[PDB]
Amino acid sequence: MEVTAKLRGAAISAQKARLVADLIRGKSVAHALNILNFSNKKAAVLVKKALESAIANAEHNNSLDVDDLKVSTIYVDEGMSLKRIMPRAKGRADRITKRTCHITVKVGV
Amino acid sequence: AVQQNRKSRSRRDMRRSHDALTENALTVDQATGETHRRHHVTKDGFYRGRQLFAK
Amino acid sequence: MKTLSAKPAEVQHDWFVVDATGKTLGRLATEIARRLRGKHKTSYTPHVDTGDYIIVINAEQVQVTGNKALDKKYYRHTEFPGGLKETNFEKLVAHKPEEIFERAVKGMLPKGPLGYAMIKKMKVYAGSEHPHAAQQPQVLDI
Amino acid sequence: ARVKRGVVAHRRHKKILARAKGYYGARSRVYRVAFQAVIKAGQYAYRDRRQKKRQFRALWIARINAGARQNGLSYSRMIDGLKKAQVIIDRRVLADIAMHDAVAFAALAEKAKGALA
Amino acid sequence: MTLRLNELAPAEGAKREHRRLGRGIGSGVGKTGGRGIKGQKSRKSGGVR
Amino acid sequence: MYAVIQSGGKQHRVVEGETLKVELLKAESGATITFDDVLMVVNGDNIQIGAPVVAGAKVTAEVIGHGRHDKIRIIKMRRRKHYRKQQGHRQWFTELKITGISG
RNA sequence: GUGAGGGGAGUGAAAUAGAUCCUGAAACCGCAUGCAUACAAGCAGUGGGAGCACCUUCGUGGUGUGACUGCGUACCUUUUG
RNA sequence: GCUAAAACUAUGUGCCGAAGCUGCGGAUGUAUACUUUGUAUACGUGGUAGGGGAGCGUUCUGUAAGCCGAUGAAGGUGUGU
Ligand SMILES: [Mg+2]
Ligand SMILES: [Mg+2]
Ligand SMILES: [Mg+2]
Ligand SMILES: [Mg+2]
Ligand SMILES: [Mg+2]
Ligand SMILES: [Mg+2]
Ligand SMILES: [Mg+2]
Ligand SMILES: [Mg+2]
Ligand SMILES: [Mg+2]
Ligand SMILES: [Mg+2]
Ligand SMILES: [Mg+2]
Ligand SMILES: [Mg+2]
Ligand SMILES: [Mg+2]
Ligand SMILES: [Mg+2]
Repeated sequence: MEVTAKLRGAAISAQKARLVADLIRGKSVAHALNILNFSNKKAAVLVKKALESAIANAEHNNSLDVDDLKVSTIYVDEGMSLKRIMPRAKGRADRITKRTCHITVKVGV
Repeated sequence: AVQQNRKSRSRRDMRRSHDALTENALTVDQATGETHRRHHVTKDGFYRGRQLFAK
Repeated sequence: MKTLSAKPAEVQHDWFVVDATGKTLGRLATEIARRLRGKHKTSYTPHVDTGDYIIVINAEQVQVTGNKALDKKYYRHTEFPGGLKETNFEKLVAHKPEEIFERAVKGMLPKGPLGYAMIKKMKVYAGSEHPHAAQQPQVLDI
Repeated sequence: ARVKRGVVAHRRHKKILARAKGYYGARSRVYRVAFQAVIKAGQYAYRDRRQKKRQFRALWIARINAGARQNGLSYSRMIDGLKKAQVIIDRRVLADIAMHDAVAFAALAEKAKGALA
Repeated sequence: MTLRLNELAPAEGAKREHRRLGRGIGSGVGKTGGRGIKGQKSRKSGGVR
Repeated sequence: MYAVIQSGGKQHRVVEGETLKVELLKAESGATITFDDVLMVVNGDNIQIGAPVVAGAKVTAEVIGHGRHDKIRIIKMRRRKHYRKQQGHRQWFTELKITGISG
């Protein structure tokens, strides 16, 4: 029923990517692509890459037409975060966490 | 100043409930027949019957 | 389990008319609150509203005993630093009897959503005529 | 003979957390709050098992009073008459009849009034 | 099946379980361990000659 | 058509063909029990208020079986006093089926 | 993007055994379904309780939510408290 | 909110009112009587610091060259009792 596509290691936090992922949930593939092409967010290119991968998989493996496809489900999961040390004033040090997220997109119909 | 207690996830989501994004104004061009931002020049160089970067 | 509660969908409310000319405020208010909460019916339940609708006629003709016509004072306070308004019973019943009856009945009713729903079933009119003629209210003694 | 505290502690925590399903916030996730919540719920149940009888008796008395005043009497006078008429029906059945069977309650009130005279 | 290694038991009253302090509320010993509230006798090595 | 019977130190309003639960009784399953102490009998409009007891009225029923209710937890605790305890309880009951209210 | 990553095919008893590789829990974070929630004030529960949605050994039954209502100011130490 | 009171003085009938007493069911400690002698009987069963009694789980050793187990053990996760 659902053709899936996963993108792991997006080098961006999940909180910043969910804002973009909420825009295309439930729309058609053409409308979603048009929305993602003319946006200025950073996670937009990653979501667009994942959506194009899902559509290509649906076309090749399952042999589904592209005009009937729509964004059925989409979500973002947390990933491994890198830990670094930042020197503060008066000899103190803080811990910085570079966050990463995975994107999952399933197109249906 | 710093908080005296934790902030529950309910209040956090209630505050974040105003962080929704919005779509842009995209229209179909009359000449090229391609989707483009309204009042903006198409990526190929065409706008309002005129063509920039003549090739 | 045998003790049953009133179904809110099966409760019926009937309209009554009470004339308030030359009656004491306290006794009339207690009777109105009692008949408005629903203590007179055998299917009374504390968590369901089973009262009746009460329409008060001739609201400005209510009377109080003793010297309470000039000594009974009503206070309200706006949360501004100096907003303590005080009025007398005479002027208040002269220009707003509905506030008098609403205060008297709300003071004797429960405090909560059920009390807010019960207080809406009471209508107060200064004149001798009421617009709720379509519901066919029955005259009540007191 | 080294003993590890994993299995039994996990099982105790799991039982305590399962006994507190449906609570709000950390009362359903954190063990430290769930334990206190379960203890407080137990105490409240112990107290309400006593309060319930008083609540239901008050309800029965109110319904019987409503019925008696409908039949032209009071609760005190009707109870006194029923005690003088050698009737030993409790307040539960009286309230049930007053709510359901009007003519039976009218007959009971008539008998009580006749016994009072 | 009598007179086996799993059929022998001591006489009644010969064996007892030793007291363990500080193992909960229901154990009876409790939190302090039978020493009471703070004092010289409540500390470790608490006792006069 | 209903009756008022006494059982287990309490009073019940019974109608013919009804299943109820009363206190634990020593009567074995499958046996019949006849209450000869009826407080009130209502035949719709014929009202018999037997103040001490309705003379000549009996209610016959059958014993379905015996059982126990669900578990109830009793918890006692005294704050900052180092005292708490727990207990369980399951109350016994006997199931009766009203067969006849002849009388 | 000749990248990372993923979907097919194939090996394998097993690929949510794919090299961040036995089993793989909790705190923490998403998605979907069911119910409740935008005129009513507080240790967030407890005793009652209408309705709604799926199950059925079709009930004076089960599983979730639960408007309305009486009562109710966390835990441990130290203290006369 | 209350004025021949819903205030005060005296008196009489009723009623409400607690975990008090009684009604039914169940559990436990002590003491006596019984004709296997474990069912009755009476008194009891709030409790910190404390003293006494009885038990539930985990690891290892003998019983154990025994018993269960790929027709699925240990562990994890729900349900019923
Ligand atoms: Mg002690
Ligand atoms: Mg001291
Ligand atoms: Mg000492
Ligand atoms: Mg309002
Ligand atoms: Mg509302
Ligand atoms: Mg509840
Ligand atoms: Mg200390
Ligand atoms: Mg009582
Ligand atoms: Mg006692
Ligand atoms: Mg004791
Ligand atoms: Mg061994
Ligand atoms: Mg062994
Ligand atoms: Mg298996
Ligand atoms: Mg082992």
